[PDB]
Amino acid sequence: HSEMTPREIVSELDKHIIGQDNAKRSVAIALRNRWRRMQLNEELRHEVTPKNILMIGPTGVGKTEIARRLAKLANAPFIKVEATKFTEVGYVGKEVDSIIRDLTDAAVKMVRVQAIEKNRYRAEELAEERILDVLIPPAKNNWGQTEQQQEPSAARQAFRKKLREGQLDDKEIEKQKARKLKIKDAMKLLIEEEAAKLVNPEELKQDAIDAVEQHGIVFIDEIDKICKRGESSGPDVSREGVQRDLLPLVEGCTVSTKHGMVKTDHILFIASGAFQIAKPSDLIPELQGRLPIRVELQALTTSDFERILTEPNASITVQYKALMATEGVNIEFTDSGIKRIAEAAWQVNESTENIGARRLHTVLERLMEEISYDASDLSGQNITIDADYVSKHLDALVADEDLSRFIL
Amino acid sequence: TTIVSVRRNGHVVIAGDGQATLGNTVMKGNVKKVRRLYNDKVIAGFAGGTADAFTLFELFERKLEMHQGHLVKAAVELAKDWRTDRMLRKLEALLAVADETASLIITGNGDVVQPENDLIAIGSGGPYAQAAARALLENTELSAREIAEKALDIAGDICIYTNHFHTIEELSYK
Ligand SMILES: Nc1ncnc2c1ncn2[C@@H]1O[C@H](COP(=O)(O)OP(=O)(O)O)[C@@H](O)[C@H]1O
Repeated sequence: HSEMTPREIVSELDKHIIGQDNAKRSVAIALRNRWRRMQLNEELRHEVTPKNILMIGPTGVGKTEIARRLAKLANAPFIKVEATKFTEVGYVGKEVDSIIRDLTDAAVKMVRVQAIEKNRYRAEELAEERILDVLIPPAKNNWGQTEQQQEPSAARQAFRKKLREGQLDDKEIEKQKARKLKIKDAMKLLIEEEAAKLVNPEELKQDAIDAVEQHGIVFIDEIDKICKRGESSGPDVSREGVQRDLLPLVEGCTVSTKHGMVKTDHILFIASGAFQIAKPSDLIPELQGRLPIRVELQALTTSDFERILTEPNASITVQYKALMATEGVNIEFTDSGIKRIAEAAWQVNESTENIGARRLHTVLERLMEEISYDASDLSGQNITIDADYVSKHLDALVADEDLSRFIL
Repeated sequence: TTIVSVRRNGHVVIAGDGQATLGNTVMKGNVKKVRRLYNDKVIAGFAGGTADAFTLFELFERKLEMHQGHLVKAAVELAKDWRTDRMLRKLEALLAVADETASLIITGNGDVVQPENDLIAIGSGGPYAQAAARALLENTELSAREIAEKALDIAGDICIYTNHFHTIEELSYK
């Protein structure tokens, strides 16, 4: 769909993800390839398949984020499944086809909500005419000067102008309606009333299929958790099973959905792993083949942490400022304040368990717990979160490890 | 009754008397037999029920709305239903209708008639009016209004069913 060059894709991705440039280019080549395909002939369009990617890296460093923004950047249906979610099907459990179903039920919850945007003006334009007709019951067979029904547009224009907020005046209009009612109702009762007429069925739902088949993006988290490990055997065939079960989906097949027959042949798959226990070559042959692209993501550094705090669009720090504004409070982060927030986050991750950038949300959130509460009773103030503030609120917590496993 | 219409020098008119008769006596002497239609653009006169009118003229107005002021068409479309619609079929009358374009007669039969010179003379006194109008129109420089008027008087003078109450409706255009 999008005509963005890889380089432009990576750029656009740099607005939400710090670092991890390689994974960015990998995911960017993939998207651009979908464009590259449509520019080919009949034969070669069937033959050319998605270049599925296998992202390799430690927790919370941007794997899913990259895949989510990539998806969002191409207004593509996106689904994220955890691979072990099927390791129990040997006893019972969701079938893998569910992936394509969900990638469909959300590929719908998408075309639906996005059919409310396109149809949010129609009910308030060529449909607000409902009340205006009961405000000034049109002439007995309008004449015909294509400006005659635009003429009032004096008596008329006055009713539409006064309808800029003034209502609650009960009337009635038209299974059409007829029923007598208000306007904080007849008007809204009109919103949906005239909107279901513009949107049809066998195209809306027929399109979700079109999307999924053409722009679907499946993200299989922890694919490494279904590889074989030298600890047992019974659980391995269980794992290797999910691999075989996943095989049809990435090799090309047909799945049944209560919306129609979906074809996976062109769904893009981004698998994800840590590969500390297993290695990508432990994946079954058929799967390694369908996972041509391999890209690693590095662990995050304190500097990456500082940058993640403020650089992205709608960064946690930015959001925070916004939210405190809601309370009429002006929050401000000095460079050293942020340098310390990141510092703390790094400390806890190093002293206890490493959870990557996630740690910033809990640290940031604890740090602010006080302002968040008092925010309403501080209205009209300029609060500055500087290094001092940061230290007074986090030091004790970070310093105390056992407490860190609970509170941070 | 006598309805007279005349057109001369960018001036068209329709004039009528006001006598309604029942047997050998006068029921009323001031019946308005000439009105105005289509946002005072189209004039008209008639012979018949006061309701048949208020039904045949209202509709005619709509046919004009369904045919952009084009007199003739609405007219053609009018006489259409008037001879078809089960109900409409019962109304009896003679509409004289005229606009800057042209003037003509519609009859329950569905006919649309354009008289020799946009000269209309319908009703029991019709011919006496026609005779006097024709005379004047061919031997004097008088005006469309002066014609219909004088023609109408001549009529009411000959016609036992026509009086001297008038209702004139002009229209200037040039
Ligand atoms: N490189 C990065 N740039 C921006 N945000 C990041 C980055 N890495 C992690 N995060 C943040 O941490 C959370 C971790 O999830 P995610 O990024 O999906 O990675 P993973 O799939 O490895 O757990 C996300 O909500 C994201 O906002």
